[PDB]
Amino acid sequence: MALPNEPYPAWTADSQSPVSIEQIEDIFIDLTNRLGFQRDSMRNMFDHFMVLLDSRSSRMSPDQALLSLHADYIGGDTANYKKWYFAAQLDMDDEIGFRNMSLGKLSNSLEAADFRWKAKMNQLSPLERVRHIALYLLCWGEANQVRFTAECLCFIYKCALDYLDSPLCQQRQEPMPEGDFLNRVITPIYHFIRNQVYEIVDGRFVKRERDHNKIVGYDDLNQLFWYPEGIAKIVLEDGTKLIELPLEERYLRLGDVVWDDVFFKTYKETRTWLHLVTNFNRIWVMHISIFWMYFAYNSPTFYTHNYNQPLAAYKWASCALGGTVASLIQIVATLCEWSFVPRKWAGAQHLSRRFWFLCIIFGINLGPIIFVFAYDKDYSTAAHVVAAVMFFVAVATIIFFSIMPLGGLFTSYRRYVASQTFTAAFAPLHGLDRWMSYLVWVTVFAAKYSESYYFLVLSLRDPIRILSTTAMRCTGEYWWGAVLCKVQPKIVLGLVIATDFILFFLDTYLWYIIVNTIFSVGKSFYLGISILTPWRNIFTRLPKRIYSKILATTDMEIKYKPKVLISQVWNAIIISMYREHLLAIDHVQKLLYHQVPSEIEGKRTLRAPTFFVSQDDNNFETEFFPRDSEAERRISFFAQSLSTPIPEPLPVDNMPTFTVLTPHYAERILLSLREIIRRVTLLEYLKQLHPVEWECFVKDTKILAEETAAPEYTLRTRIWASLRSQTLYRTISGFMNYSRAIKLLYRVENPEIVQMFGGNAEGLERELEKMARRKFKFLVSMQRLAKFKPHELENAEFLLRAYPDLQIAYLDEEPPLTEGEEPRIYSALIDGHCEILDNGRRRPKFRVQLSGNPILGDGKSDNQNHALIFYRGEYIQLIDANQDNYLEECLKIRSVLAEFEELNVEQVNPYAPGLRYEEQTTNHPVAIVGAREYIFSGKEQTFGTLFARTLSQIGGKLHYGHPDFINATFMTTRGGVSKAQHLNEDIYAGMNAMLRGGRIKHCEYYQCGKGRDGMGEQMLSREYYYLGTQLPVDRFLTFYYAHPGFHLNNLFIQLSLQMFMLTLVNLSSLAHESIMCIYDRNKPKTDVLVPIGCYNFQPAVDWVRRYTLSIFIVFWIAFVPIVVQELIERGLWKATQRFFCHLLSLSRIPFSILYSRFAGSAIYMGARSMLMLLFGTVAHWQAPLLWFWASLSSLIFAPFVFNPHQFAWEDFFLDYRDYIRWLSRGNTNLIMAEIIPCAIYAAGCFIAFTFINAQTGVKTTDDDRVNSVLRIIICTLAPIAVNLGVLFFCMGMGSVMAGIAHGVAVIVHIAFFIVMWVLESFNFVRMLIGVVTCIQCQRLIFHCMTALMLTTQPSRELTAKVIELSEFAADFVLGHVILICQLPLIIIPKIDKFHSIMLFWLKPSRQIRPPIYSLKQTRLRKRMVKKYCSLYFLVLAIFAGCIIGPAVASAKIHKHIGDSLDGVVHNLFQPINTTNNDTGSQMSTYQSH
Ligand SMILES: CCCCCCCCCCC(CCCCCCCCCC)(CO[C@@H]1O[C@H](CO)[C@@H](O[C@H]2O[C@H](CO)[C@@H](O)[C@H](O)[C@H]2O)[C@H](O)[C@H]1O)CO[C@@H]1O[C@H](CO)[C@@H](O[C@H]2O[C@H](CO)[C@@H](O)[C@H](O)[C@H]2O)[C@H](O)[C@H]1O
Ligand SMILES: CCCCCCCCCCC(CCCCCCCCCC)(CO[C@@H]1O[C@H](CO)[C@@H](O[C@H]2O[C@H](CO)[C@@H](O)[C@H](O)[C@H]2O)[C@H](O)[C@H]1O)CO[C@@H]1O[C@H](CO)[C@@H](O[C@H]2O[C@H](CO)[C@@H](O)[C@H](O)[C@H]2O)[C@H](O)[C@H]1O
Ligand SMILES: CCCCCCCC/C=C\CCCCCCCC(=O)O[C@@H](COC(=O)CCCCCCCCCCCCCCC)COP(=O)([O-])OCC[N+](C)(C)C
Ligand SMILES: CC(C)[C@@H](C)/C=C/[C@@H](C)[C@H]1CC[C@H]2C3=CC=C4C[C@@H](O)CC[C@]4(C)[C@H]3CC[C@]12C
Ligand SMILES: CC(C)[C@@H](C)/C=C/[C@@H](C)[C@H]1CC[C@H]2C3=CC=C4C[C@@H](O)CC[C@]4(C)[C@H]3CC[C@]12C
Ligand SMILES: CC(C)[C@@H](C)/C=C/[C@@H](C)[C@H]1CC[C@H]2C3=CC=C4C[C@@H](O)CC[C@]4(C)[C@H]3CC[C@]12C
Ligand SMILES: CC(C)[C@@H](C)/C=C/[C@@H](C)[C@H]1CC[C@H]2C3=CC=C4C[C@@H](O)CC[C@]4(C)[C@H]3CC[C@]12C
Ligand SMILES: CC(C)[C@@H](C)/C=C/[C@@H](C)[C@H]1CC[C@H]2C3=CC=C4C[C@@H](O)CC[C@]4(C)[C@H]3CC[C@]12C
Ligand SMILES: CC(C)[C@@H](C)/C=C/[C@@H](C)[C@H]1CC[C@H]2C3=CC=C4C[C@@H](O)CC[C@]4(C)[C@H]3CC[C@]12C
Ligand SMILES: CC(C)[C@@H](C)/C=C/[C@@H](C)[C@H]1CC[C@H]2C3=CC=C4C[C@@H](O)CC[C@]4(C)[C@H]3CC[C@]12C
Ligand SMILES: CC(C)[C@@H](C)/C=C/[C@@H](C)[C@H]1CC[C@H]2C3=CC=C4C[C@@H](O)CC[C@]4(C)[C@H]3CC[C@]12C
Ligand SMILES: CC(C)[C@@H](C)/C=C/[C@@H](C)[C@H]1CC[C@H]2C3=CC=C4C[C@@H](O)CC[C@]4(C)[C@H]3CC[C@]12C
Ligand SMILES: CC(C)[C@@H](C)/C=C/[C@@H](C)[C@H]1CC[C@H]2C3=CC=C4C[C@@H](O)CC[C@]4(C)[C@H]3CC[C@]12C
Ligand SMILES: CC(C)[C@@H](C)/C=C/[C@@H](C)[C@H]1CC[C@H]2C3=CC=C4C[C@@H](O)CC[C@]4(C)[C@H]3CC[C@]12C
Ligand SMILES: *[C@@H]1O[C@H](CO)[C@@H](O[C@@H]2O[C@H](CO)[C@@H](O)[C@H](O)[C@H]2NC(C)=O)[C@H](O)[C@H]1NC(C)=O
Repeated sequence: MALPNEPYPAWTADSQSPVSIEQIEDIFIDLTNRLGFQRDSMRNMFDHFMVLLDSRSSRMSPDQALLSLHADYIGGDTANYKKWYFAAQLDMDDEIGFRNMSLGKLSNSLEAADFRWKAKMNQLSPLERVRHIALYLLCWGEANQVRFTAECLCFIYKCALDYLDSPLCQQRQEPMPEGDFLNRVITPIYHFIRNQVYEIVDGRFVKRERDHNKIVGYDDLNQLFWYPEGIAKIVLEDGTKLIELPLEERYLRLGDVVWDDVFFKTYKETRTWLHLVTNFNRIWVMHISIFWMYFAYNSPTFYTHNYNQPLAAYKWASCALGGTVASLIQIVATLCEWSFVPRKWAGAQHLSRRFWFLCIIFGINLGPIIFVFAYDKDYSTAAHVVAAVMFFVAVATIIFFSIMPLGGLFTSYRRYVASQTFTAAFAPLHGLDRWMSYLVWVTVFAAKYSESYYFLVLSLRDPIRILSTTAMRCTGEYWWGAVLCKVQPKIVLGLVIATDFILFFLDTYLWYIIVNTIFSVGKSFYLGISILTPWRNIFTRLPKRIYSKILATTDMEIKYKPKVLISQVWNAIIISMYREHLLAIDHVQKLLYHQVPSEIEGKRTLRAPTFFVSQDDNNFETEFFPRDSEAERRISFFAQSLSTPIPEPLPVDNMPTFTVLTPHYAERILLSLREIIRRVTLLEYLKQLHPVEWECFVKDTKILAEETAAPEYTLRTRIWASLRSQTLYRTISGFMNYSRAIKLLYRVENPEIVQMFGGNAEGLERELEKMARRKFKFLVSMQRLAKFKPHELENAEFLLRAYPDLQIAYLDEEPPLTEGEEPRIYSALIDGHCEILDNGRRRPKFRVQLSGNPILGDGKSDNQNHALIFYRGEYIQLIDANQDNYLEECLKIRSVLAEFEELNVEQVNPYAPGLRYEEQTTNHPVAIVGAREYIFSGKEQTFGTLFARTLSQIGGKLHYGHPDFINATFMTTRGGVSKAQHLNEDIYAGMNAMLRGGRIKHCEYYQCGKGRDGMGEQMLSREYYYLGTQLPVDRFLTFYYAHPGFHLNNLFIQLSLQMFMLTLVNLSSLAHESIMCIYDRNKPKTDVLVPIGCYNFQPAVDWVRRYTLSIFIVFWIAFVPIVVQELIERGLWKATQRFFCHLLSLSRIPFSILYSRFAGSAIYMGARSMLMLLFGTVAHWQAPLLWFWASLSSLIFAPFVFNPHQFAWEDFFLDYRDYIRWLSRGNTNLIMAEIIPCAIYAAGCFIAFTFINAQTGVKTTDDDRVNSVLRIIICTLAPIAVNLGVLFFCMGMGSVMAGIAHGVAVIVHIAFFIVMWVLESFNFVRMLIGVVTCIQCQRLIFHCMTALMLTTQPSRELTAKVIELSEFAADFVLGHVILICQLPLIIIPKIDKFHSIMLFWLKPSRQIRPPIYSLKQTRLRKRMVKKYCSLYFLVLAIFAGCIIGPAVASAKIHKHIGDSLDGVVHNLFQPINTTNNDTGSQMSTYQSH
């Protein structure tokens, strides 16, 4: 009688409740009779409302519970309905944008409408507030896809409310037919969404094939209701408009709207780089425009005439062109953005106004610069002062354009591109959070710009002066003379600057990591965590930290002895670990709190485990739990997390209700005996993996078996094996520790309740379970429970008997009501307490009909949305089906729900006339609280973990993921779990929540567990557009460098490696042919260069040292946050494992598949770069080039060094056998992406080739020009021509007739590698650049050919064949070189065992059973392993012979092949006996040609 039995005791048992359940029920019933809601959906939402009303009034008064629920749903500043109303109903979106900007920089009007709205809300009676929330929930509970479009539902709510309040409805006598709201209103909107993606093909539904710019999605549908212009587009069937009807007559005609003639695309996606320019224009302005000024200032030789350090007016006016560059990036950004947006919507007339202001600013920068340059008398103060002034106009332009957001440019004079309410409403940072965001980004760019000047630019001052002034003394080609080879130093310079332009971008990410690592270690030190202390200090203080931070002991109870309560909670944790078979009996006893007889007889005493004492008493080093154990992990994280700031909890009865929502489609529920016991079966594979867990399991099995002394025993092995594998049972069993934790806390903190029962221990467990049923709900969404196979159906029924309180929501098809129509779909809810019908299926508690099949998109989010109407409580924890939790973490739930900042706060009237928006303290609610996750059994994955504390403080966390909790009333009123309209990562998934004003938090003291499993389409999303062009700079820099700046960093690293190869092949080609001066160290600029006539290119060659260091640091800096994170928690040695797991990540898979899986990914590019790297080292050797050898050897030889059983003799040559069988058997967006980049690379190699044959420094005349351009044509087209020539034999004449053509292509391609080698007169260095050029030239030839035939018909299939013969030889020759490289190590005896020991010693040593072959097949194995062994040794004898052939052919004293040709073919073979050292004391005949 002292403990109420009613379902909602905090409301019903309180006498201060303004309205009873009877009145609240009559309101829900009246609304259903009036608007035709489903009766079963009304019962669901009536139950949902009462739980919200009972979880709220659990911690406040019932009057404040109803008032705060009305504010959060209808009329508060946190209500999405108030935001939509002030934007779409009152045209006040621009006023909201003005005050957002004014409030963001802090640490008839809008104000009159706000005061008028608060006074209308304040006069509502409690019954009117119930009717408002009930109407919204009833509309929300039958929306089922309009839940994804929040603002479409606000419009439907207002149409329904206006109709409801009218005499047209109050005077109506008959009720609306049941299901009328869904049939007439919701279903047509669903049919629009479905017909955008699906088509009817003779009766079924199959996806349409359309680009994403033809599909009107959820966002394009939602945004119509953001503006009064959009609502003015809603048109009825008869032709009229919806807004032409009185307010109360519009709901009744929402079924006559032709939604196809209304909805339209609001944001079209385009080419990826067009979005990067607009969305991240502030990133390009600073790097691109500061780079210009850095290099214009440090390159006086580009504007000095007849090179003279004076005449500074030219130096200042040349830097001042960085303001013209910044003003031009903004023009291009505005032009790109003008193509994403429809031309008459939401703004975009302000886009044309902005373009003209940016054209004025750009003219102001350009104009006076033209005056300075073109009106100078070759020290004119009329131009020396202009140049100085225009340098600061340039600087001020750069600062303005890289600070101020693009969308908020010139908006002070529809002024915004998108509505502010829903797109530009980010929560500002205040106080210490704000100053840390400033300090991070000031430090990142003060350190970046400081050392990018001294190391990237000042080091280049002499290379720029030298390479831009020297002219080569070459002879050149026959076709153009010496006009291309005398500008080679300038071509080398232009490539060097372009390579340093990309290093300018890699530099910023280098400093983002360095600064964030220091700030994430100084934050831990300041917060007191500061983990360098031994674990003895962490564990000794644990007993006191359990009393404070877990036990809610702020003295409601009368000061019980703390040791009693800690023991009751510490022991339950350990017993939980012991029943999980993680602790042995000798471990547990040393860890428990033990009752001991007192000094006084007939008494008991509590004493702490030595674990809490022996750590302090370090005389001994006993083991309480095993090394590297899971109990070692969980206890060490538990004690470590309780050393951090944790909010103090509420009593359990004051706790909010929450829900765990889990989507399930096809995952395994339980392991069945078939798949555990029948190359090693599952059950015996687990014993090998979890040995000590199993023996403790059987040891308990022995006790249980001998207790009864099998169906009981066969189950506990299915359960034991399921709890070690990724199953749904393991997740459900792990997250029912919330029910166990809530019961334990309720019992430990309420001794009076327990003592009240006093021996009625069975009746107490009813009381503890009644409370845990009230505060925790587990909801699993089983999408296909209606189509479960009987073994799966039996698995699900086992869940509902082990856990009666678990609820399962499922889709329930139903025959069509009339023949030749669509089946009816329902959402149904069952649980363990449901009556079990005759057919073995439980009768559903609720059964709500949908408009149609809800699964229209990418799966998970549609599943979560159908089951979302059955969630209860204030918070939802999203959970994935392959997770699990622990009791010691589930004990911290009351302090994780306190991160939403609604539990221990005062309640004020949200409609009080005194307050103004600016002084309200609840304007930005916490939307998401994220938590750490443990992966049991990547760069950015563990980048975020170390930075998560700093990124959450400065607003940089946008994670709508699976391990985290959400504010249910905030999120479900604003679109829900996701959008279901695209393989988006969850790293940036809740930014709709952040765009709409919610904050996203991160707690470091909670950690669940989860099992493991190009730019992307993320860059084309509108959320990047809204975030990029509207965030303030400090918060834009955190947004860019967290997710998208990481993906661009990877791209820039690759581009920087391909531009170094093009630069190196030209810088080594220039150093090979030049006599370079002795590089005197510590010498002035105009000092004497020792060999008179030399080239001073040693400074330019040393640039390779500096670039190599830069890209070496850039590689190894991505590991610093990885090592520091593990070094600071594990402490000494586990950093090494994560360092090597990260580094290594970067039967026997055959070469036929392993090579083909990485051929177009790393092998092809890395084999072309290795040829270019090979030329670089032989042409001019430098030590730093070794790192590019190691980094390219690994890139190619990684997949073939970790393949198990790759390196043994016998299996090696059998893999070659199937490799050969694989070879024979089997019978403007493209141009601007990889066609021009492919031509530039061929041109850059062509320049390097022709210069190395330019005879630099040979005393020649006009007829000593070589025709090295012809050598390219002869060695590029001729192998292609003969590839086509044989295909005309096949048509003139299917493996024998094809392998002859396949064999011919290999022969000719190798033959012309030999033809080039002799055209260069047997010069190995000149051949390498010759062959590289031809490979790149054929790639360009096919690349333009492929796009030409893939935008005649008989050749449209022929061209794809000649492209393939040359392609085939590329695979044949490249494949063997990988194989031939395996030769020196297979001949090492005992290499397979030697290699495979570390293949399993460093990793867990998984064992595959050694195969046993027939003694008849073995005789065939011996033959065939020695059959193709004699072929691999012969292809190696042909590949080798092609190398020692021309190499030995140097014994050709006779002058050179073809001494008597004349004309376009004279000197087709490079001359010899020519010494290109024309430097020295000789000063006559300066003219080498
Ligand atoms: C060596 C390294 C280089 C140093 C960089 C030097 C550049 C200096 C930038 C100065 C700066 C960025 C600071 C962030 C540092 C990040 C550095 C990263 C470097 C980038 C590579 C600080 O901005 C000022 O800082 C003040 C202090 O916090 C604060 O003033 C407040 O507190 C005072 C005290 O209580 C108090 O007196 C005062 O009343 C308060 O108002 C305000 O934020 C602001 O006045 C400017 O930021 C911009 O300021 C704009 C108007 O404010 C702001 O509004 C603009 O955009 C909106 C949309 O259209 C819209 O509002 C408008 O269109 C437009 O007006 C922008 O949103 C914002 O982005
Ligand atoms: C103000 C900003 C300035 C910043 C500096 C800008 C430098 C950026 C240059 C990058 C660039 C321009 C080259 C020059 C073009 C002409 C310009 C005129 C030149 C002067 C006259 C060439 O660089 C790219 O780099 C790739 C990596 O090396 C490489 O791809 C090669 O390596 C791979 C792994 O090794 C491997 O797949 C394979 O070996 C190759 O594919 C190619 O070389 C090339 O695609 C183009 O970048 C690319 O553009 C793509 C679509 O726009 C974009 O793809 C996205 O959209 C696609 C649509 O459907 C979609 O299909 C993609 O899924 C999607 O991801 C790429 O993300 C982006 O990379
Ligand atoms: C000692 C002297 C050595 C020189 C030997 C030279 C003799 C060679 C003689 C003949 C071989 C020439 C055949 C290829 C000709 C056509 C080129 C071609 O098809 O490119 C293709 C790949 O193919 C390559 O990239 C070739 C790479 C070089 C490997 C060949 C030599 C390997 C030796 C060096 C090994 C490392 C050396 C380091 C030290 C060992 C490009 O295909 P794709 O464009 O990526 O297709 C993508 C699909 N898409 C278009 C739709 C996107
Ligand atoms: C970053 C952009 C906006 C502009 C400011 C960059 C300017 C750089 C390239 C140039 C312009 C003014 C230069 C100037 C400032 C101070 C002097 C001292 C003088 O004895 C030698 C040159 C030296 C050391 C240079 C350093 C680099 C500067 C700062
Ligand atoms: C990738 C970018 C940075 C490349 C294309 C730019 C290179 C420019 C900045 C550099 C490379 C070589 C330089 C070049 C070398 C010498 C000459 C001749 C002189 O009478 C005027 C300056 C002039 C014409 C300059 C102009 C600027 C040049 C062209
Ligand atoms: C990134 C750096 C390396 C590049 C962009 C530097 C570019 C500037 C320094 C160079 C490139 C083109 C040059 C430009 C082209 C032609 C003229 C006219 C001549 O009578 C004097 C030099 C003068 C006036 C120079 C001025 C300086 C310029 C603008
Ligand atoms: C938004 C950015 C683009 C705005 C604020 C511009 C910042 C520039 C002007 C400022 C920020 C940091 C400054 C930087 C830091 C330290 C020195 C070292 C000195 O030997 C050369 C100039 C140099 C390298 C200056 C150049 C000017 C810089 C680069
Ligand atoms: C990379 C290639 C495509 C570039 C360098 C080719 C340029 C050639 C085709 C063009 C550019 C300017 C022309 C030109 C300038 C100087 C040369 C060398 C001289 O003795 C005869 C005239 C001659 C031959 C002519 C004809 C062809 C030239 C050299
Ligand atoms: C990114 C790389 C691939 C591209 C940009 C390389 C560009 C450099 C090599 C090329 C592009 C424009 C060229 C440039 C334009 C015209 C003149 C002709 C002559 O008077 C000197 C060489 C000079 C000055 C050359 C030097 C080399 C340049 C600068
Ligand atoms: C005026 C110059 C100095 C400033 C604006 C810099 C311009 C370059 C660095 C930037 C601005 C515009 C960019 C450009 C616009 C659109 C795409 C198409 C895509 O398929 C390849 C990359 C590409 C072609 C990129 C390449 C890099 C560009 C050309
Ligand atoms: C001020 C800007 C415009 C100047 C300095 C820089 C231009 C660079 C960034 C742009 C222009 C030309 C581009 C270039 C042309 C061809 C090569 C090799 C190809 O296989 C991949 C793309 C790649 C690697 C890209 C890299 C980025 C480049 C080099
Ligand atoms: C990576 C590739 C794309 C870069 C390096 C090549 C750029 C070529 C197209 C550019 C850079 C150097 C230029 C070259 C340098 C000097 C002049 C002399 C003039 O009388 C004719 C044009 C001519 C001969 C031009 C022709 C075009 C060239 C060769
Ligand atoms: C792998 C096979 C196909 C190798 C052996 C092919 C070799 C032939 C195709 C190539 C290799 C080098 C070539 C050889 C080098 C230089 C000369 C001198 C010239 O005045 C006539 C052609 C001649 C004599 C050619 C003939 C064809 C040869 C011999
Ligand atoms: C196994 C095969 C692929 C090996 C042996 C091929 C070797 C050929 C291609 C190599 C080795 C010896 C070379 C040979 C020896 C000397 C002469 C000089 C001149 O008179 C023409 C080229 C010529 C004839 C070259 C051509 C290329 C040859 C013939
Ligand atoms: C190219 O020829 C010049 C001139 O014969 C050589 O220059 C000599 O280099 C040595 C090396 O220190 C100096 O001691 C001599 O004083 C230089 N001679 C003159 C006249 O300056 C140069 O070494 C040669 N380069 C080669 C052979 O690679």
